[PDB]
Amino acid sequence: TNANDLRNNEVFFISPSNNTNKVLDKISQSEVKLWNKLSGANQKWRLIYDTNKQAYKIKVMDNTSLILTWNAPLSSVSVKTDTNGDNQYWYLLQNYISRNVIIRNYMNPNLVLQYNIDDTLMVSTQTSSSNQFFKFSNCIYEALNNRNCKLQTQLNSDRFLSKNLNSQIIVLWQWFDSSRQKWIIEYNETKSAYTLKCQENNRYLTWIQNSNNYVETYQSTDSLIQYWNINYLDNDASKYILYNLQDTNRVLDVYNSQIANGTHVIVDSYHGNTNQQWIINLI
Ligand SMILES: CC(=O)N[C@@H]1[C@@H](O)[C@@H](O)[C@@H](CO)O[C@H]1O
Repeated sequence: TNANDLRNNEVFFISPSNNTNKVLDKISQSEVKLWNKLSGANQKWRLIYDTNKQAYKIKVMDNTSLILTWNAPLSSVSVKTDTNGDNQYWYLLQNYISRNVIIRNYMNPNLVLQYNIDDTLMVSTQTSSSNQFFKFSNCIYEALNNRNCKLQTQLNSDRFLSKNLNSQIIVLWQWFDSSRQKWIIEYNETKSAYTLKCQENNRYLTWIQNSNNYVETYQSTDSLIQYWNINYLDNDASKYILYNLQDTNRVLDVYNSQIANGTHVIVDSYHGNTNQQWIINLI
């Protein structure tokens, strides 16, 4: 799959190459360690690419906004407040075939991240050894791919993404365990984004581009209007935003933040308010 590629603004588990069941874990306000995978937000990391530097910040997703930091001149690493220090940027360089990634410090590219036998991390000069190789797993792909899901608006604990009765228009409706409100989320390798298929009619969540900008269930198409970048909120891994591939500045949105059964769901410019936030759970 290409779902685990080192994309800007994607969120990952970062594992030692020798153990996919251990992940980089922010255990305290400053310390990181490899730990058994638990999928808490303190084990999730957002990549933020700096084009000028051709290097990334690696930000924990537990709400603290702290970033992976080499404690120069020492050999230790920590999470610290982002002060845009050169020691807070990392080159992420991938072996295309093995999928292993080297995490090399920007301030001193002689130094790479290394995991130790005792699960601690440090920086070190480069060897040929597996203790300096990491694998990246996209969190959302791991959790949601090929799963039957419900999508609740942040606006109301009992309002869900639902195909309307006797229409293709997609609306908010209270839960009644309907196949109209159940969506199979499937990653499409060609578009590098997701489709969401309504269980009731086997048609897909799709931006219908006219003055209304409603989403409807629509037949399978190659057009970008049917594909969605599902991401966590910038600093909250408990909520999602769905950006449409036809215009990635536009997102799945509840019309006028209304909560009434039948309220139109639309595609609208991103602003990040609660009517654009979705709680996705497995059925
Ligand atoms: C904060 C908020 O609700 N903004 C909504 C916007 O997201 C979109 O739904 C639009 C539809 O025309 O109406 C606005 O009031």
